[PDB]
Amino acid sequence: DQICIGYHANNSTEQVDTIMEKNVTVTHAQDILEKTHNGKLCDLDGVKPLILRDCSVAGWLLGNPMCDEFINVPEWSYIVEKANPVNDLCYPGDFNDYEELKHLLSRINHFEKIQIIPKSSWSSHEASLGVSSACPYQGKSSFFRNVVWLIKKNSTYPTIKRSYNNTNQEDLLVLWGIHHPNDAAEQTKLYRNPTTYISVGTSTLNQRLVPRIATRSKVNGQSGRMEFFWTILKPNDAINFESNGNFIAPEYAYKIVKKGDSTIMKSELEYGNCNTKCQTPMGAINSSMPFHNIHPLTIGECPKYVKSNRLVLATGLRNSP
Amino acid sequence: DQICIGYHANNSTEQVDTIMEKNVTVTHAQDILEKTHNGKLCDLDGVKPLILRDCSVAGWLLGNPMCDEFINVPEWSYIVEKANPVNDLCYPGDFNDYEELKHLLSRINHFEKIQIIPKSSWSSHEASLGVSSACPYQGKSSFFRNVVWLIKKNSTYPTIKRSYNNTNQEDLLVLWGIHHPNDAAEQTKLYRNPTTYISVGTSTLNQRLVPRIATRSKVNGQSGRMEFFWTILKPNDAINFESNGNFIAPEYAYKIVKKGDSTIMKSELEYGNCNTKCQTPMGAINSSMPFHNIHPLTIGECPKYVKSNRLVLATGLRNSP
Amino acid sequence: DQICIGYHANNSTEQVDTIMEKNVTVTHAQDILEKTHNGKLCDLDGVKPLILRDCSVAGWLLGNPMCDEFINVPEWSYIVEKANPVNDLCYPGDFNDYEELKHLLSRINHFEKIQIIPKSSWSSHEASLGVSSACPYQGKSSFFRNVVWLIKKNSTYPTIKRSYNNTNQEDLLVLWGIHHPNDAAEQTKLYRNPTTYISVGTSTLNQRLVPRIATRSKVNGQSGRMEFFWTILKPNDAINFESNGNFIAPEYAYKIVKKGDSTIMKSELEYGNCNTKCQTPMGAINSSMPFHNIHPLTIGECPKYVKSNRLVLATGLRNSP
Amino acid sequence: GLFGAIAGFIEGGWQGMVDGWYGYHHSNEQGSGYAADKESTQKAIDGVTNKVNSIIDKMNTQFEAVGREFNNLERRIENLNKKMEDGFLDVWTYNAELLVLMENERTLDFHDSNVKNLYDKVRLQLRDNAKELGNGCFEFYHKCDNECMESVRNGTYDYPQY
Amino acid sequence: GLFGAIAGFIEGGWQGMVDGWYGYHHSNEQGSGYAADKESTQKAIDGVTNKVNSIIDKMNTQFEAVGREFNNLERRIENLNKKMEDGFLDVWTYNAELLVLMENERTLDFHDSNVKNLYDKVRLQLRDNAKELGNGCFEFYHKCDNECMESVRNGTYDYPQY
Amino acid sequence: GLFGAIAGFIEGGWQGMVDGWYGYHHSNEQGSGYAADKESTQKAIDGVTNKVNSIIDKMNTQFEAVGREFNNLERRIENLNKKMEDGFLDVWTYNAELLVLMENERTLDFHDSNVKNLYDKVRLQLRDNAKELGNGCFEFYHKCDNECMESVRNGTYDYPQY
Ligand SMILES: CC(=O)N[C@@H]1[C@@H](O[C@@H]2O[C@H](CO)[C@H](O)[C@H](O[C@]3(C(=O)O)C[C@H](O)[C@@H](NC(C)=O)[C@H]([C@H](O)[C@H](O)CO)O3)[C@H]2O)[C@H](O)[C@@H](CO)O[C@H]1O
Ligand SMILES: CC(=O)N[C@@H]1[C@@H](O[C@@H]2O[C@H](CO)[C@H](O)[C@H](O[C@]3(C(=O)O)C[C@H](O)[C@@H](NC(C)=O)[C@H]([C@H](O)[C@H](O)CO)O3)[C@H]2O)[C@H](O)[C@@H](CO)O[C@H]1O
Ligand SMILES: CC(=O)N[C@@H]1[C@@H](O[C@@H]2O[C@H](CO)[C@H](O)[C@H](O[C@]3(C(=O)O)C[C@H](O)[C@@H](NC(C)=O)[C@H]([C@H](O)[C@H](O)CO)O3)[C@H]2O)[C@H](O)[C@@H](CO)O[C@H]1O
Ligand SMILES: *[C@@H]1O[C@H](CO)[C@@H](O)[C@H](O[C@@H]2O[C@H](CO)[C@@H](O)[C@H](O)[C@H]2NC(C)=O)[C@H]1NC(C)=O
Ligand SMILES: *[C@@H]1O[C@H](CO)[C@@H](O)[C@H](O[C@@H]2O[C@H](CO)[C@@H](O)[C@H](O)[C@H]2NC(C)=O)[C@H]1NC(C)=O
Ligand SMILES: *[C@@H]1O[C@H](CO)[C@@H](O)[C@H](O[C@@H]2O[C@H](CO)[C@@H](O)[C@H](O)[C@H]2NC(C)=O)[C@H]1NC(C)=O
Ligand SMILES: *[C@H]1O[C@H](CO)[C@@H](O[C@@H]2O[C@H](CO)[C@@H](O)[C@H](O)[C@H]2NC(C)=O)[C@H](O)[C@H]1NC(C)=O
Ligand SMILES: *[C@H]1O[C@H](CO)[C@@H](O[C@@H]2O[C@H](CO)[C@@H](O)[C@H](O)[C@H]2NC(C)=O)[C@H](O)[C@H]1NC(C)=O
Ligand SMILES: *[C@H]1O[C@H](CO)[C@@H](O[C@@H]2O[C@H](CO)[C@@H](O)[C@H](O)[C@H]2NC(C)=O)[C@H](O)[C@H]1NC(C)=O
Ligand SMILES: *[C@@H]1O[C@H](CO)[C@@H](O)[C@H](O)[C@H]1NC(C)=O
Ligand SMILES: *[C@@H]1O[C@H](CO)[C@@H](O)[C@H](O)[C@H]1NC(C)=O
Ligand SMILES: *[C@@H]1O[C@H](CO)[C@@H](O)[C@H](O)[C@H]1NC(C)=O
Repeated sequence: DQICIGYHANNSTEQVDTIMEKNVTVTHAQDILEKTHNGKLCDLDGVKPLILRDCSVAGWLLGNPMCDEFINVPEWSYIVEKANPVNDLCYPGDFNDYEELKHLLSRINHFEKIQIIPKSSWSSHEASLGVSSACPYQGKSSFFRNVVWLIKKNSTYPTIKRSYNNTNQEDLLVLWGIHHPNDAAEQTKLYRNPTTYISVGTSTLNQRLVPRIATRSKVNGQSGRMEFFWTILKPNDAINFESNGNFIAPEYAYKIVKKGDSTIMKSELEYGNCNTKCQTPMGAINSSMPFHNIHPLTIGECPKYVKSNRLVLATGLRNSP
Repeated sequence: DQICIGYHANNSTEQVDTIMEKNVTVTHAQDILEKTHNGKLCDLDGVKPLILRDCSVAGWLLGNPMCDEFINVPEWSYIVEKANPVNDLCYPGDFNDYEELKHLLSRINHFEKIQIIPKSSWSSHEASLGVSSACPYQGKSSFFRNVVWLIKKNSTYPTIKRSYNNTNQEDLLVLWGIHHPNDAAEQTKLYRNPTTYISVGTSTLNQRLVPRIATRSKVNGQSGRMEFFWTILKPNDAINFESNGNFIAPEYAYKIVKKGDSTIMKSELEYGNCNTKCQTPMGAINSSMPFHNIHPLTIGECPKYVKSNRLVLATGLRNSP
Repeated sequence: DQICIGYHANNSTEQVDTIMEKNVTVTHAQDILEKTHNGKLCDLDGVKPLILRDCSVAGWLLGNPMCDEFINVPEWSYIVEKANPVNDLCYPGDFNDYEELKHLLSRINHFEKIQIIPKSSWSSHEASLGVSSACPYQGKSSFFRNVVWLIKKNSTYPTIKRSYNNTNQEDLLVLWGIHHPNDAAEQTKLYRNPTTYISVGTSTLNQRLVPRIATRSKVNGQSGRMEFFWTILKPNDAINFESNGNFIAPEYAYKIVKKGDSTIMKSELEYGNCNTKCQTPMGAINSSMPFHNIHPLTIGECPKYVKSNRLVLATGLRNSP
Repeated sequence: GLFGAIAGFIEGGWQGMVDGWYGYHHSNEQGSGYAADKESTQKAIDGVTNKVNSIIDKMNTQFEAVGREFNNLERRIENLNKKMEDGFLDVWTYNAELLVLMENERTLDFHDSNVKNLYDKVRLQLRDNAKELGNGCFEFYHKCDNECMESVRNGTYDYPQY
Repeated sequence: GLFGAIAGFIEGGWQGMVDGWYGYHHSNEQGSGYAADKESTQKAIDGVTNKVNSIIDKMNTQFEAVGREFNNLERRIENLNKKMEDGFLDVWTYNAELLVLMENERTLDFHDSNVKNLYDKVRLQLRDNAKELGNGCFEFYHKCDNECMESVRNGTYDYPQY
Repeated sequence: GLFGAIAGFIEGGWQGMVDGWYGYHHSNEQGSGYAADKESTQKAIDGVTNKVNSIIDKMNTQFEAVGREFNNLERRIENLNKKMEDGFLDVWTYNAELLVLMENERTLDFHDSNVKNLYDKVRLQLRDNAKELGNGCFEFYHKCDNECMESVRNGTYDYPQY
């Protein structure tokens, strides 16, 4: 007669690593690393992302005519943007402090667009001839829908003096620009005045832009340039414009109704018609794991990202052969 | 007859955590986390901090008349500043490279103020009429005490040409500014000359400021603006001014006598009449612990900051019930 | 008769540390920290570094006449530069976005220099009188070899209008400058035109430089200043210059033939006539250790840097006295 | 293993003991079979369960990357940002892989310890009333029926009765 | 615990042993009492004291935050700086809490080990001259006075004499 | 040490055992000498070899500093960069020194464990046919020649034969 002490064994092939020994078979283990994803861009807790498709943030905000899809967009969860969107600045140029603006968007979930300076309002100057071949719509020369490219009316460009008061409660994003012509003959041809300026003032802002002339390579069939500037106009504060020419005036400005958690995701993927609690640029994650290894930049209630291919904890004991 | 082997037990209720078991009572333990502080701003090893109170660094250095308390301040250990000090730039404007200057102060323990361009010295121009309602003292219009707001004398503003040589051994902090008026009529009213400039030169510096005109919201009852610039003038080097108008000239400049360990603490607290070896924005720390959890930004011989609520080491053994 | 169980002992004096006990003698150990280096700057896998000696990157690229050694340099592995090289900008001034350029060099292993605007080419203007005492060669007044300091020819400075097309496949580094004179009398003396400008255009670039006049301390016997600018001209793109005066035009521009792993090492050491797989500013490393403690900034296949004085692993067991 | 039982003096585990991690196998006139030791098993389950939750919890606070963009003349701060975000990911990856490695080794040793302790508990009861075979088994000198077996599993095996 | 003694085969500690961590309790005709084992206790005190100083020292070099300010159009580098300083604080917090967790477990096991080793040292001396009760106690076959007890505590208990 | 053998009940090591880490010393009429235990020694060599490679490998991915320069009015981002690169070096230095400290302690304990287990393996074979001296040695009751010694080292020591 005998009694023995012993331990469990089973048909398990689960292996775990230790400091002294790799590939130790154990009776029980717990994988803690999510390795899979659905490969799609999805809504985040119901809330659809803003998928800019081929448009860039600049093309969207300034209102590139190829970006009509994104005129008055609803609340978003996150924004998606391609690495090299084709519909950026149709008319060649620069967007001043563009990254600092993009950073502001990472904290914004919704814009409401409103008109601050009506197009009809320009009685002294011409407002419906500010178009280009570089920036076409339905086969015709068009322009950034949110700003007005003003030019001389009957061979005269009188000094502009316009103000907008931010009466509404919400911070306002105001966008304007300046045109840089190719030569002195172009300057007079569009604006008459040879030496022009654009002065912009607010509580904080003290700007005075002047056109820089230079001969430049054609980009989208145009050698001229546009340089777009922006500000955030606080509540109950006014912005004051004044200019002799080269002024790309605001028509519409975006109102900041909702601020929250958001991000600008870089991804070539399109919408997937799904929902998720956790989204990455490569796809969405649905798991209760404490870790994943899909992509570092995520949004939502996510596991922690690590660079590992494998993380498995021993729960059971060394399994017998 | 028998002999037994056994171990210590006591009336201890001290608990410590382990990986496999939380709240294990032990006979002896050692807390290593300081959780308390006196809640006061104190001197650091005898040396009192500079408590700016309602003044900002800008208001202090430029010499806002509300900041007379901080005219010729003694050596400090650290500086304290409120989150939103009311006595900043009384006359609305900007302080150029302000943060880069603040960074320099984190390495400075003492300024000695000295006059480089006497107020009386301005024979060609008027120096006692450079005041404003935005920047009042004892009910009357005054101005930044360390700079002189020069204006035309008898309807003329001749070109200024002034130099200062840094003869003294210590690096010198020189402060000056430029005035931006509201319109062309204000420009002539104060300075006569319509197009003005301010050129500043040193060994390194090659500046040429010009006034930017724009119509701006009133801030502290004024729509004009001031833009303050600065430099560090090395030993045995000269700074050269030249201007047609809008020039806010230096009178006093700060001498950098002592450089050392310091910091600009953000805190709403006032002076506490205490002494300490270790100071935080929330209060001072007096302990021999290796860790604390009060606040990350500290100065002096301090324990290390962690985010923990509890760090207790087992020294003794599992205590019996 | 008896049989005993026991363990190895030897004459070893190797000690290792543990949490509970320091200086534990063991029979066997493995040092894993490299502490030594040859104290020399060496070639990296055959490929010699570019040792600028007393020249700076600026002095090299602009072509300071004291930096003739570094005219047409071969492919390098890494670059070495002193902390304070004496042969920087001979003619006093500034190098615009200099650090951003230095950063580009960390990704470059070879330049091929080529002429884009021949010196002879300047028929309308004088090109062989653009020299200074601050920037001497063989006892005579010379200048930055890669740019041409143009001045008036027979009391006239007609508007310059030059273009270069990047026909060659490789990105091109173009360098130019602007001269800032001391006064209005110097401006006319060199360039006749009182108000000048330099406009530079490419696909991306839209520049318009204007000379800033100010009275400045002499630096290397000169109060005037030069301000050097640069761009990367993409393939099949053209750069367009236009100027009334003060223009420091390109003659030679550097072609970017090879991009790879490189770095700008700060070191006072000179060439050592050695070879290595791993180089540091203090010397080179030849070891199979996983760690070293020589210097953080290294290049090549190196061990990992730590701040430790000692890292020794126990392999054997506690050795008997 | 550190404690010598699992894959040591006890060559291998038991496919036939399904209701626990550690336990007893008996052999007497009346038959044979496995019986899990509930107390030591449940104690081991709690230890490991807490370990896993402790690991998951400690790693709860950990660096999260945020998207930041920079223009063509901000290459230094772009690279700074790149090396910063990577630096943390490498630190946290290391932290995770090592913690797993270290605690895996401890978890296997923990099981070994539990088996050894259970073995020793039985050894201290039987004392001289059984022959210690050297393989995990104790061969009785007296005959031992199912009550006698159960009493060993109880902890109520009387030396004076035998 | 890993080594089976503390809260294992030795049910509980002794309120009555005040002058040490581990030791002996005796019972004979002449009386009873506790005696701490000085050697094993002091050895344990050194181990733990060094542990604590080693922990304190390793954490001596650790990230310290510095105040940095940024204007309204430097939001990216402000955020970079924020995430950088937080990242280190989270790494060092983790390092501190884990080190404590891991070494606490080791410290309790260390004490268990010291008790087990002390138990085994006595066990190897008494051998067959005493009955191993299974609870930490050895019941003598011969009568054992205070010298006889002291000799066990000495390490000078002669098997041949009894 | 945790397992009590090395510098515990076995006072010291053996200069005369050169061909292994753990082993046997015998004494009988025919002579005396050392014999390494090949199996337990090689097992220990593998464990430690893997440990070292595991340590080296885990530290393979680790922060590397890159040279970055900043002008005179970029002092904040220069300092940011300085504190960032130092922060990682301090984190990785800590990681390296601690890992060594912790695994050194484990490596010494590991050796102790191997000796204890080897001791216990022999103890379980000899059982009552030898007197357990309490110092690592077993004194035989029967006379034990070189075959008899070898059979203990074999694992083939028959209790029934003696
Ligand atoms: C009118 C015409 O057909 N001209 C032919 C020349 O082409 C024109 O070249 C000019 C300048 O050299 C412009 O690029 C013209 O393009 C536009 C554009 O952007 O599409 C035309 C727009 O109507 C005009 N819009 C406004 C509001 O002014 C726009 C702007 O002037 C410039 O962009 C400002 O920088 O320019 C282009 O059509 C052609 O070069 C020539 C043969 O060489 O033949 C001309 O008949
Ligand atoms: C003189 C007077 O009482 N004028 C009344 C107008 O008020 C004046 O409006 C002007 C410009 O519109 C200024 O703001 C005046 O304020 C001062 C100030 O800062 O206090 C007055 C100072 O003396 C003057 N100082 C100097 C050195 O010039 C200062 C500067 O000019 C400006 O700040 C430069 O930008 O301005 C203010 O008193 C009032 O607007 C009008 C009714 O609308 O009635 C006038 O009688
Ligand atoms: C011609 C001469 O000998 N003049 C004596 C004065 O010295 C001259 O002072 C001027 C301006 O005050 C310049 O610095 C002169 O230096 C040069 C230089 O850099 O070496 C001379 C160069 O030939 C000239 N080159 C060009 C292309 O113009 C250069 C430039 O003009 C300036 O650098 C542009 O800023 O200047 C220097 O020789 C002397 O000051 C005076 C006594 O005070 O006596 C004069 O005879
Ligand atoms: C428009 O913005 C101006 C500042 O440029 C702001 O002051 C106006 O608000 C009113 O200003 C009055 C003084 O001019 C002040 O008496 C009044 O309290 C204030 N109204 C409010 C609601 O704050 C703005 N115009 C409005 C609100 O019609
Ligand atoms: C004032 O600053 C000038 C530079 O702008 C500096 O050179 C002066 O110092 C003196 O300059 C002399 C040349 O002009 C030189 O011969 C003399 O050695 C030098 N003196 C010293 C002490 O360095 C400065 N003026 C002074 C010191 O009176
Ligand atoms: C010079 O650079 C111009 C742009 O400024 C570039 O377009 C030239 O290349 C050629 O341009 C032609 C149009 O003007 C085009 O028809 C042709 O395909 C193109 N050639 C190539 C090889 O791309 C450049 N000049 C050249 C290459 O001689
Ligand atoms: C554990 O098992 C033993 C033996 O099976 C139990 O002792 C028996 O208990 C039954 C039921 O109460 C009695 O009728 C018998 O007389 C006992 N037999 C013997 C041989 O002791 C014992 O009660 C159990 N103890 C536990 C679970 O603590
Ligand atoms: C430890 O204790 C034993 C017993 O108390 C000591 O042996 C006695 O020592 C005394 C004093 O020297 C002698 O007079 C007695 O004859 C001894 N009695 C017995 C029964 O041995 C012993 O010397 C001590 N050894 C130590 C502390 O190492
Ligand atoms: C280990 O050693 C024992 C004793 O030396 C071996 O037993 C002997 O084996 C030899 C050679 O085969 C025989 O001729 C003898 O008759 C045996 N003698 C005794 C006393 O047993 C045994 O075979 C070995 N076993 C191993 C290595 O597993
Ligand atoms: C462990 O197993 C993996 C996959 O099964 C294999 O690729 C690897 O080489 C093994 N590693 C070792 C150290 O045996
Ligand atoms: C441990 O004790 C604390 C405070 O005494 C209590 O709040 C906590 O819930 C306990 N934790 C566990 C896991 O028992
Ligand atoms: C260990 O040894 C070193 C050098 O041999 C010595 O300087 C140090 O003080 C010793 N440390 C301890 C804790 O004994």
